[PDB]
Amino acid sequence: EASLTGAGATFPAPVYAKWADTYQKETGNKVNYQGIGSSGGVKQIIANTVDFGASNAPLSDEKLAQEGLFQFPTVIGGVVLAVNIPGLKSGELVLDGKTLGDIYLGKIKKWDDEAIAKLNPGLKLPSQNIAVVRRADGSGTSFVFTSYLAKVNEEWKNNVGTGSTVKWPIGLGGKGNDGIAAFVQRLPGAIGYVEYAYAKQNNLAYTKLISADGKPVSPTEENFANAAKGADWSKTFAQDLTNQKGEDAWPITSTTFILIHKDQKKPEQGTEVLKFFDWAYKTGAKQANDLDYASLPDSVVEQVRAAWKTNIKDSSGKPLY
Ligand SMILES: O=P([O-])(O)O
Repeated sequence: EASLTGAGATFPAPVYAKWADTYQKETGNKVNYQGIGSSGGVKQIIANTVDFGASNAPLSDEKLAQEGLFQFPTVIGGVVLAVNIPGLKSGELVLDGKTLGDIYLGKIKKWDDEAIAKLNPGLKLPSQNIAVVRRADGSGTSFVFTSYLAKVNEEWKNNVGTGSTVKWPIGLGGKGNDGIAAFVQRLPGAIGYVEYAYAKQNNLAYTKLISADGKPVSPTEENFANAAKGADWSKTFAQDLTNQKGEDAWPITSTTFILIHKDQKKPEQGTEVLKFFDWAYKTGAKQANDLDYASLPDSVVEQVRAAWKTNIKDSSGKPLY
């Protein structure tokens, strides 16, 4: 039995926690995962203070090479807009990218603003003031989110751009996905981006978004998987899944990566890390699904296994898988 430590992204925290828990029940191995945001997860794996790092934002091949890291995807989730609009229930408000962008730019200030009303014909929006919530900490969820907004709102692209941290035009800061969920819950008029599980687990109402193809879609597990149907994984794991074309493709979708050193100094920790993720691919699909994360197609996991053999070694050049 081994004791492993991981750290990083809160985006997959719910599933990683479940996997760890079940893994310890079934094998005795203990995986201690710390959700500190993707930014911290990357700083940590590089500082060698954990056995594996987790970031929703991929590292470039060059940067991976410069640090001696290897990254691989685990699950596919989706970022939803959680809201607290006295009167409205979940799934009923509809927004489109441009508008979502203007709300985060501080251009739209009330729920019954023309722009929103035009998008929700039958809705009776209250004239509540919108309280914008964004991440206070360095976030891979903030990266997927700002990557999507840059694609759908020109002013957002030119003035604040994309990033794990950016200069937010407006909004209160919340720490971690859980931080943002707690804020929306305590603030009438609140809107904040969170990975889907956090909205659902906390009974927070969310909106539908307009797909790249122009149709309103609900955030669900299968729609997260839809956004990924056209992803050419054979080309690379670092797949951008935001605003993808296709029927029922949720627009703010993202996979999430695990970062490990190619030259394993503590080969016993390395091996156990791989064994844990292998068990997760082989058996944790149900647990992921229960949590509304879409599993990666088998072809991709086979690619990940092949890569492990190819890239992960002890200092003797001996493969750990
Ligand atoms: O998953 P996050 O914590 O990096 O946003």
